[PDB]
Amino acid sequence: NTGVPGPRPEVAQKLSTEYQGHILRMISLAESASELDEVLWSSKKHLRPVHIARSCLKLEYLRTKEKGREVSEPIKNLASELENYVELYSTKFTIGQVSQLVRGLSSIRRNIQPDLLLKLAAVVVADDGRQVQLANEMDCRDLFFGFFSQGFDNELFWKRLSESVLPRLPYFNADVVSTVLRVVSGLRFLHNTEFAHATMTALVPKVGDLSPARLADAFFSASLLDPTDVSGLNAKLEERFLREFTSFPIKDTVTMFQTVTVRRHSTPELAAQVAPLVAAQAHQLPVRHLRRALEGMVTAGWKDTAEIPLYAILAKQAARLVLTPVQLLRQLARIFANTGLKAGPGANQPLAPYFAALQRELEGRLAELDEQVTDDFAESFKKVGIAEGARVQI
Amino acid sequence: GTIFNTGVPGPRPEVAQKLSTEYQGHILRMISLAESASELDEVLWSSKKHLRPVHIARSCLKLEYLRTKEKGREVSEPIKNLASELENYVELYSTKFTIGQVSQLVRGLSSIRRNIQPDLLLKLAAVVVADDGRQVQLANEMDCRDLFFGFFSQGFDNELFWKRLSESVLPRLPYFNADVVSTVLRVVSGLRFLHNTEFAHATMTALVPKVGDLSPARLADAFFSASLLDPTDVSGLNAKLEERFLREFTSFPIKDTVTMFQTVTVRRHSTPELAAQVAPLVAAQAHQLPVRHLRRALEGMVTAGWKDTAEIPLYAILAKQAARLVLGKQSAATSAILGKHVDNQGYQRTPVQLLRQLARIFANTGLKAGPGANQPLAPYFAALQRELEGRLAELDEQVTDDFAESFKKVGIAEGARVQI
Amino acid sequence: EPVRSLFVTLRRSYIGKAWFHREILQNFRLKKIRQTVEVANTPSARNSLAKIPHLVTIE
Amino acid sequence: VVFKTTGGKAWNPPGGLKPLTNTQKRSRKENLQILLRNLSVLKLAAENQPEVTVNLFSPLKFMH
Amino acid sequence: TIFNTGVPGPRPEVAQKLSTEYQGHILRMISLAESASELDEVLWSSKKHLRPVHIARSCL
Amino acid sequence: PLKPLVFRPLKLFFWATNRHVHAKVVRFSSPFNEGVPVVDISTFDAFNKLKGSAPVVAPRSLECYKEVAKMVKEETARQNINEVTLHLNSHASDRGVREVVRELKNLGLLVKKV
Amino acid sequence: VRTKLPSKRPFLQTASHLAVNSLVPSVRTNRWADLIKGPAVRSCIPEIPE
Amino acid sequence: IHVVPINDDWSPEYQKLADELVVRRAEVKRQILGHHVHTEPAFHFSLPQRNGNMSWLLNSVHKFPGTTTLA
Amino acid sequence: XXXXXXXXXXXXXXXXXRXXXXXXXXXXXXXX
Amino acid sequence: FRRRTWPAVCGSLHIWKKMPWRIDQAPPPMPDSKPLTRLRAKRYEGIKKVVMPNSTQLQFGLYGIRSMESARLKDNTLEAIRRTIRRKIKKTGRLWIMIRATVPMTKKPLGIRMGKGKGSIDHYVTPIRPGQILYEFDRISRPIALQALRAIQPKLPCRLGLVEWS
RNA sequence: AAUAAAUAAGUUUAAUACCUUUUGCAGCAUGGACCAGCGAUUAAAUGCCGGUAAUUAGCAAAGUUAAACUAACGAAAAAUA
RNA sequence: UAAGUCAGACGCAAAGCUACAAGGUUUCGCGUCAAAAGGAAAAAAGUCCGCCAGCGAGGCUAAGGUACAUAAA
RNA sequence: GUUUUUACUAAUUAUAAAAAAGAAAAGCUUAACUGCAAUACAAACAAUUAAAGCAGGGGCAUUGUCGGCAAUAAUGCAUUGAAGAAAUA
RNA sequence: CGUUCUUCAACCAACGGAAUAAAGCUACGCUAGGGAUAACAGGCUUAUUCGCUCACAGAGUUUUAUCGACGAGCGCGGUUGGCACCUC
RNA sequence: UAAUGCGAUAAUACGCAUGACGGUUCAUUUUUGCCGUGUGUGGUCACGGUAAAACUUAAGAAUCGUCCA
Ligand SMILES: [K+]
Ligand SMILES: [K+]
Ligand SMILES: [K+]
Ligand SMILES: [K+]
Ligand SMILES: [Mg+2]
Ligand SMILES: [Mg+2]
Ligand SMILES: [Mg+2]
Ligand SMILES: [Mg+2]
Ligand SMILES: [Mg+2]
Ligand SMILES: [Mg+2]
Ligand SMILES: [Mg+2]
Ligand SMILES: [Mg+2]
Ligand SMILES: [Mg+2]
Ligand SMILES: [Mg+2]
Ligand SMILES: [Mg+2]
Ligand SMILES: [Mg+2]
Ligand SMILES: [Mg+2]
Ligand SMILES: [Mg+2]
Ligand SMILES: [Mg+2]
Ligand SMILES: [Mg+2]
Repeated sequence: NTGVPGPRPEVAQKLSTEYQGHILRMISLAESASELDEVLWSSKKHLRPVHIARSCLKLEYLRTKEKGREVSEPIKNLASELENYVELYSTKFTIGQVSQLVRGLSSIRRNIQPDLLLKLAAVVVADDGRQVQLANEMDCRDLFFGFFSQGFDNELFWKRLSESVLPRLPYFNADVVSTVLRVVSGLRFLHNTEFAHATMTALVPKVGDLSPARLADAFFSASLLDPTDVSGLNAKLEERFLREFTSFPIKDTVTMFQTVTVRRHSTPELAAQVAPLVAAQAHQLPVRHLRRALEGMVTAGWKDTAEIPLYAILAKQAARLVLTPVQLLRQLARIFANTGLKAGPGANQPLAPYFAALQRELEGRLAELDEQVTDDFAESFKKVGIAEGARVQI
Repeated sequence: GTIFNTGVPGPRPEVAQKLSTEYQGHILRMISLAESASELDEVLWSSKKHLRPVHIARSCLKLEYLRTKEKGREVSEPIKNLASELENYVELYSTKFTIGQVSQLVRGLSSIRRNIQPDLLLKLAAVVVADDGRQVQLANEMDCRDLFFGFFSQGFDNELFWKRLSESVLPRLPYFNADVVSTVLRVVSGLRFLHNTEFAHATMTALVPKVGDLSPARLADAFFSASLLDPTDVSGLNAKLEERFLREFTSFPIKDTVTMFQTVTVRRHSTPELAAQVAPLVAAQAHQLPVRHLRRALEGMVTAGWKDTAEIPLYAILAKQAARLVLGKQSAATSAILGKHVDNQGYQRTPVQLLRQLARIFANTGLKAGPGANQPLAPYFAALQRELEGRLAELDEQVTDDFAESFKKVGIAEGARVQI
Repeated sequence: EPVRSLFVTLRRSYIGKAWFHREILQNFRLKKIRQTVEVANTPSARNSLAKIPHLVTIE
Repeated sequence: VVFKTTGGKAWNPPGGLKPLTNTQKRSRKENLQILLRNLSVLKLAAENQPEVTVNLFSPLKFMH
Repeated sequence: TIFNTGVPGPRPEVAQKLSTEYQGHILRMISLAESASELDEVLWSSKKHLRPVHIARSCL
Repeated sequence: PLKPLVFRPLKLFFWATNRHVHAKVVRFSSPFNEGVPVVDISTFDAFNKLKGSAPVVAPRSLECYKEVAKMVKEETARQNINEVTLHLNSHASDRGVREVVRELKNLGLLVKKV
Repeated sequence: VRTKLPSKRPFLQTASHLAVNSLVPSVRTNRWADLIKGPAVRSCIPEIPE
Repeated sequence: IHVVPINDDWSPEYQKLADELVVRRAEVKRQILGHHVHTEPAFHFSLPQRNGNMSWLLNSVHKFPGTTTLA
Repeated sequence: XXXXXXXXXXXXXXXXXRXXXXXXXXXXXXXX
Repeated sequence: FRRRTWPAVCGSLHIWKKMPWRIDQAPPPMPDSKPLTRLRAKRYEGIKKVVMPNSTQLQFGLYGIRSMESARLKDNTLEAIRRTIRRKIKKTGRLWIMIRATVPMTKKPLGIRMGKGKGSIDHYVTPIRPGQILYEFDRISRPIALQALRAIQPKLPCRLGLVEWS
């Protein structure tokens, strides 16, 4: 705290005490959801909007170690308890605090009540977007992704935010611009607009400053948003991938390869693409990424080779994960059928493990199967060569 | 402070001026100023050797005031124990009370839902009706009013008791206040054997020139009773009561307006006043509408035929209000605390009968609950499922079928929880 | 293998000990030499036992 | 212990406090080993604490 | 005057058995039990002071 | 003899530099949170406005001080702000600041020191 | 503090917290430690036979 | 040195909430202490009234209230 | 280990060492 | 452990904190030539047992003498030591004196009972801390320094050592 | 301090009276030679606080003494009509 | 309990007074005695271990001991 | 006591008080009041200490402050005697 | 004549101040008490006193023959003191 | 915080001007000592503190000097 006059009395008149720092330290020191609950129980009467905002981010940090399992019960209980404070302080938050509230609750895959989201949106709807200026770059990237993840669709909110952020787009970091680009591609009322053109242009000179994950997202969003390269993003993004094809993680390499393939720019690079997958197939390939890999390889037209039976390994990996939504299972089966490989006739066929796992899973979830679903599976089963109404050999 | 030791609150000038006086009656003031059940018990314990019937009558009456303070919950243990001890003194002095003292005794014990023993209750009744009620003449209006309602709440249905009481009070009906007459009318309606007696007609006639003096609460009750007692409106009370309600539609509290509105709808006198009726409900919905009155509002509006409007979704808010009452969630906001909202009183278990009635009424409204993501009736049924899950033991075959019919009517029959 | 509980046995008498150390023994409900109690393994219990390691034996 | 060597009260024999014998030294060594052992055990307990605390029955808590 | 700093923490949780002073409360404890597991713990803590009257009442 | 602090939702601040005078109006919800600036007018804006129409000598002139006060009055009136509390500090005693405050009071804005 | 009279500070603080709790409801309504509290057991080890 | 409101409420409506809390606190204390810790005096006479408030100073003559008529 | 050690001791009838049907197999308590 | 209450941790009035002299580790300053005071002191002011810092060295000379123990020396003792050192070393020797007796001590005459106030000044003393350097020498050889050390050791109640600059 | 606990009856081991007064007495501080008899919070009136009962008390004998009690905010609406 | 008490003592650890003396004197933190039998150091108020409802020719230990006195290498 | 100005930031028996504060200079004033007071510090008791707030009549400002003085010492129970005013007899 | 309110004064400075005021002698003394408290003796302490060792400066003048010091340490319980533990 | 800062008419329209060298003022808890409490035959013990006192190597910021290597 200082009494010296200055240009920004808004951020200089804030009162900071030792007691507030004491509570914030306890929140950060908590190492588990069980410990964090006890910290909040002791401090019930001494929680302020800053403490509530920080706690929501703590839930995001705590759940990162629980990579495999779903959201734990104590995390859900904490989220419900915190929401009681959010409603109480709905009109006492800053734009920076609201930014980190939505991100924290969105990372736990929780949905905020529509009445509460409307109240929190007043930070950017009131004062003609003056408060947007107070927000820094880190706040802006969380506001776009946080509200987008919540499913909040309000034209006035998004129109005002876009207008107040347009001047600063060229001077944001590359990753932040990529985040905004992905959000725009997901909103129909922002396609082919000045905001979209400005965002694409600002990214043109910042292509080389993107991180692998953000680089893949930008290329995916750019391809859908701008089929015709009127901004030059696609050419630059493709060039960077070619130069650094082997320098990116597997999941990023799969995403870019699929996007390039669907752009009808396939090249004889399959030999280079296959080797990374077999080297790292049992890891760095969740169900979503495996589907993208299958679509890209099948669309490109690579044929199974004796040296590297990629399809055989992929089928085994798919079976391991199954042993999921029926739609994903149906889509995977169709892609395998389009591959042109047999499963039933041969004793040891590349696709045999997948279909065998599929039959076992369907038997346990026969209630979910519908007439259309059964017909689609039957077509896939007929295509691969299993139509006798008998279980797979394996 | 300076007068007393550390931690002792300073004197209140209002209380100090009452206790410091040249006149006697110290014990009566001490019991009258008691602020809790435990405090009153200590006063009686330390003054046992000097208690008299007048002290016992006041003590039982105080139980009414202490209960009112502790609202939002049932009768507490200290109140019950205090009532039990007072009963022993009533038996001891049962032969020394006057008509006025007996009237106060019954009223206080009735307000706490305490059932006087039949043998003792008979003795108290005998005192009032002894000598053909010739001693009832030396009583004021309040004493007569408490006699009628106090015994009726107890459930005393002795025909000879009521016959003698009615005969003595009959000549004085024209000279009683409007509120006193309204209380008498309520008792007459509840007693079937007096429905067609001359006493009922005399009461209705006596109330004709005193309609304007009725309080909003008594006025609402009088209109309810008159509808059942005189469906032909021969006395003209219903016409006069309806006229006053129309003139002063917005001058009464929400609870009285809802009760009168429901009575009009069941009388098939509906008029294009729904627009005027809807706005007060939405204006004051979080307060002045407990579970019982919320059901009354739904029945009146549904019977009248009001339909959901875009500007004012009355049915949608009522579902949220019903869900709030069932769950019992409270709010710490300063406005809610200072506004004394009913929803912040706490949690009170409601009979399953009301839950079935509300569910049926919502189903008859014609609105959906399940299909839409945000439907007017979504919050109520979601709260209902949570509440029923914790009280499965009370569910039987008939209750389950009744809810199932309501669930199908609204459009939830897939065996899945409500979205909200 | 998680440690779920601790066993504490008293070794020394109350005579000649400071009054602020006798309170700890009374909270654990140890009154006689060679008497044993079983307590839950919690951080608050371990902190108290660290103030009187010379009066008891812990396992 | 007493260190004072003056006065008419003979807390110690002439010459002051006497040095420890071999048995006394061995006695004091073992008293310290027990104390060090207790602190080592508390370290093991802290490194192997379970997530959920065990609930132990007590008749007096049950009554109230 | 002050030998410990901070707010006193939670009391330790100690497993205890019934003492001879409370032998007359066994019948009350049986009545207050609300489950088989609780009754099993009540009898176990009072094992050294069980009498034929207590065994008969438990079966009831 | 320092007086106790009193919390106010709307406060007026001045920043006097070598070259210009800056005025801000900030709204607060609590002392522990940052405020929201609702008005931001300096003699730099007035100089650019007047110089086009009426020549002025420099930003720190009587003409610009009155112009800044007028612009502040319009913004507060549009936002329905009629009463503010002035934050007193070393810069508050500058001659340029005092002229602006006097003009604001005459225009109709109620400025309170305590 | 010099006086030997017993202090009433704990009484004065309790009266303040009780008044606030009576009138102002709390925001939280659950405690995880209470929710997952397990059944009471006699001991954590097998019994020693005689 | 600062005093922070209960729920960080700095609105001007907090003053009335504080007034109610003061009244409640006195009631809590009287309940805990018991009835035999008297908090008001009860004399065999009434205290004089001056300027509409209660006064501890006596008048020259003691008289019963309301026991005299005009003239 | 506590469960795997309680079972072994439980599977031992020490009261059967004072029943005259005993041999040198009723005292082989430790190692079966 | 620190003996304070929770209100003291937050609102202590001891804003300007000074370490007490009895335990302060700062080296004592060089002696000055101010006149001796006539104000009685307390006995603690003449005693200090905390050791010297672990960075003490010679400041001016090449050789010196240090004390391995704490002690309290009177003015008479210092004068005798000064004459012994001057005679032993030479007339053409450089000597630095780093100590001086400045703390008054009181005493009462024989035949006086206890009480009736404090006594009058009798002599002056100075505290000595372990490891402190008392004298420094220059323009001499190492053997001469050893001779000075042996000359004064019988005249002092504490063990002494030699310090050299390197 | 003339006894105690044991014993193969030879013996072995343990062991500085009491009262009064004191920070502290085997006390080199106080009192007692021994036995029998005598020798020290009692009664009245009044007040305060517990316990146990009477269910106002005393006279007189359909009428009198003593004590005790004697207004504090008339605040509840529980009708599956 | 509207009772008794308002003569205190020493050990370890600090400070004032005395002479960084007293089994001195004045405050202060803990313990013991006072009002505490039993065991070890020679006898042993205040040091070390340890708190006696009663009996017994059972067993395990604390402080301290384990060529004789005097139980145990 | 309270308003305005600024090339000033001291002093007390002693003392690292204090910059939206003080000191000095200029102007107007008597709150160095009447009747009450939640809640606390301290404390064997007696007394001693701080004080939000309510009504009346005022001062300087023009909606803030004033129930004496930077703060920490300048004192004395009850009784008896005396004075001003008011109410009885 | 009495009561209440607004106020003050005197001695209380032995300053919680009251029996209105108010000095001495006793070796002519008397009674009730204390080793809770002094004088002789014992006890604890050792500043002081006394003795020894280191120190070998300085006088003697080759000799530490003899005399002898600043300063430091230790011992003794016989000098002058301190304490109030035993006995009124 | 270049709508900055400083100035010798000192006012601010005009003067110096944000780099570079030099000298001053402000991390494995830098790790050792030291202090406090507890226990103690007077230390082969435990924990904590030093934003109270001694003690290391940096990097940056604020002035100041400067035709600049
Ligand atoms: K002990
Ligand atoms: K004899
Ligand atoms: K006196
Ligand atoms: K004598
Ligand atoms: Mg002796
Ligand atoms: Mg041993
Ligand atoms: Mg004595
Ligand atoms: Mg004799
Ligand atoms: Mg005395
Ligand atoms: Mg005394
Ligand atoms: Mg002594
Ligand atoms: Mg005694
Ligand atoms: Mg053994
Ligand atoms: Mg032997
Ligand atoms: Mg007092
Ligand atoms: Mg005013
Ligand atoms: Mg003042
Ligand atoms: Mg005599
Ligand atoms: Mg003596
Ligand atoms: Mg003494």
